[PDB]
Amino acid sequence: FCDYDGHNRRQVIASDLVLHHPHALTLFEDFVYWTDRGTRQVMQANKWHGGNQSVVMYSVHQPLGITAIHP
Amino acid sequence: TDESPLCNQDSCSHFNGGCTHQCMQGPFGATCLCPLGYQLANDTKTCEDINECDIPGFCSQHCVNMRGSFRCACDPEYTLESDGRTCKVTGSENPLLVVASRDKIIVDNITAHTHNLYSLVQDVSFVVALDFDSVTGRVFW
Amino acid sequence: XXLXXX
Amino acid sequence: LHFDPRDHSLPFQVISVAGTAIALDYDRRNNRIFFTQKLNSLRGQISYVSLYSGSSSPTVLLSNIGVTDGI
Amino acid sequence: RVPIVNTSLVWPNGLALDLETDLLYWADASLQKIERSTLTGTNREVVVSTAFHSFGLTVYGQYIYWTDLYT
Amino acid sequence: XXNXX
Ligand SMILES: *[C@@H]1O[C@H](CO)[C@@H](O)[C@H](O[C@@H]2O[C@H](CO)[C@@H](O)[C@H](O)[C@H]2NC(C)=O)[C@H]1NC(C)=O
Ligand SMILES: *[C@@H]1O[C@H](CO)[C@@H](O[C@@H]2O[C@H](CO)[C@@H](O)[C@H](O)[C@H]2NC(C)=O)[C@H](O)[C@H]1NC(C)=O
Ligand SMILES: *[C@@H]1O[C@H](CO)[C@@H](O[C@@H]2O[C@H](CO)[C@@H](O)[C@H](O)[C@H]2NC(C)=O)[C@H](O)[C@H]1NC(C)=O
Ligand SMILES: *[C@@H]1O[C@H](CO)[C@@H](O[C@@H]2O[C@H](CO)[C@@H](O)[C@H](O)[C@H]2NC(C)=O)[C@H](O)[C@H]1NC(C)=O
Ligand SMILES: *[C@@H]1O[C@H](CO)[C@@H](O)[C@H](O)[C@H]1NC(C)=O
Ligand SMILES: [Ca+2]
Ligand SMILES: [Ca+2]
Repeated sequence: FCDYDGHNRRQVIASDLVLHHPHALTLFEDFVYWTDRGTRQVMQANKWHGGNQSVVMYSVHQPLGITAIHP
Repeated sequence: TDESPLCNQDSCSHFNGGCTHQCMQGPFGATCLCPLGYQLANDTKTCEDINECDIPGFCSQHCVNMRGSFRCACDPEYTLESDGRTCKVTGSENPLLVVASRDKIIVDNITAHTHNLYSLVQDVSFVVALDFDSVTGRVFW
Repeated sequence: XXLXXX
Repeated sequence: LHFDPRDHSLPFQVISVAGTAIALDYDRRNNRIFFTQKLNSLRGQISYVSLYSGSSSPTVLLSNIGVTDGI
Repeated sequence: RVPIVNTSLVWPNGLALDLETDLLYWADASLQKIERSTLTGTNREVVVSTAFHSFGLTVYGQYIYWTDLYT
Repeated sequence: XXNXX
C-alpha cells in the first residue's frame, strides 16, 4: 500500500510463499481479503502485517473478482 | 563481570547521573529509566518519545503523536473500542464478502464469524468483475 | 497460470 | 551449492551414484559424506564418498537394509 | 525415550538442531510450516508460515535451508 | 501427494 501520491510505500505481505498468483483485493476494518488464481482460494490476513492468515473458502474454479458489501 | 562493560559510571549522587527521569545506581555503574511511551537514547543520556504513529497499524485510523503518548480518532462510520487504538464499524449491518467463481457469484455471510456460503444468482456463465452500489443495494458483475 | 484472464 | 545466492560456482563437481540417494551427513575429519541409496523400493544401502577428490568413487558400508530416510 | 513435541504435528519430514543457540527446528509436510522451539519444546513458535512439501531441513549461520518436494 | 522418497 502507499499514499495517493505513491509515497510511504509499505509491504503487508512480501517474500511469503503463500501468494502464488493473487488477482483481486478487498478491505474491511483491519482485514484484507484477496483471491488467488494459483491456489484457487480466497484468503484473509491482517491489513497491516499480514500476520493472522486463514482460508475463507476453497473454489473449484479460479476466483477472479471480490468485493465486501458494507455501508 | 566485576570489570563489567557497564562500570565506571558515576553514582546517581552526580546530579541524578544526568538521567532525565527516575534513576538507579546498582552494582553495574548507573542506569537511566523512562516512563511508559518513552525509550532510552543511544548513549543513554536522555529519554526519547516513541512516535507511536510511525509504526503502521499501531492505531487503526488517524494516529496523533503527543510528547509522551498518542491520541486516536476514527471516521463517523466507526466507534473506538476500550483500547484507544482499535475501532469497529458503527453499523448493525454485518459485512458480506462476495467472490466470482466461473459459474457462480458466491456470497459469504460473515455472521457470528461462521462464514455461511450461498449463491447470489443462478444463470451466470463466466463472472470476472464484481462491485456494489450502497445507494440502491445492488451487486454489479 | 498465465496472467491473461481469457 | 554455495550459501551465497549470487555465487553460481559449484563447490564440487556432481557425484554420480547408484539407485536414488535420499539422506546425507558430512564427516569433517575424513571429508566424506554418508548417504542412503533407495533401490527397487524394497532394499537400500549406506555408502560414502570422499570429498578429497583424487578420482574417489562411492563405496558401500552396509547393504540389504531397505528404505532409509535419515542419517 | 520421551516425546518432546506431540500436539499438532502431521508429517514432520525435517528436523534440525542449532548448537549455537540450542534451539530445535522442524518442518511439517501437511501443515506446510517450519517451527522452532527449545530442546525441551517449551518456546514453540512458527518460523515460516508456508513451506510447501518440505522434506529436508538444515540450519547454518542466520538462515534455515529446506528442500521442497512440490516445487 | 505421497510422502515417500
Ligand atoms: C534417476 O535415477 C534412477 C536410478 O539411479 C535412474 O535409473 C534414472 O536414469 C535412467 O533411468 C532409465 C530408466 O530406469 C534407464 O534406462 C537409464 O539407463 C538411466 N540412466 C542412468 C545413467 O542410469 C535417473 N533419471 C533421471 C531423470 O535423472
Ligand atoms: C496474530 O494473532 C496473534 C494472536 O492470536 C497476535 O499475537 C501477539 O502479537 C504480538 C506482536 O507481534 C506478539 O509480540 C505477542 O507475543 C503475541 N501474543 C501472543 C499471545 O502470542 C499477533 O499480533 C497477530 N499477528 C502476528 C504477526 O502474529
Ligand atoms: C446473513 O446476514 C443477514 C443480515 O445480518 C441475516 O439476516 C437476519 O438474521 C437474523 C438472525 O438470524 C434474523 O433475526 C433476521 O430476521 C434476519 N433477516 C431477515 C430478513 O430475516 C442472515 O440470517 C445471515 N445468514 C446466516 C445463515 O447467518
Ligand atoms: C503429549 O506429550 C505430553 C508430554 O509433553 C504428554 O503429557 C503427559 O502424559 C502422561 C500420560 O500419558 C502424564 O502422566 C504426564 O503427566 C503428562 N505430562 C504433562 C507435562 O502433562 C501427553 O500425554 C502426550 N499426548 C499424546 C497424545 O501422546
Ligand atoms: C544508534 O546506534 C546504532 C548502532 O551504532 C546506529 O545504527 C543507529 O543509527 C543509532 N541511532 C541513533 C538515533 O543515533
Ligand atoms: Ca507468481
Ligand atoms: Ca508520543
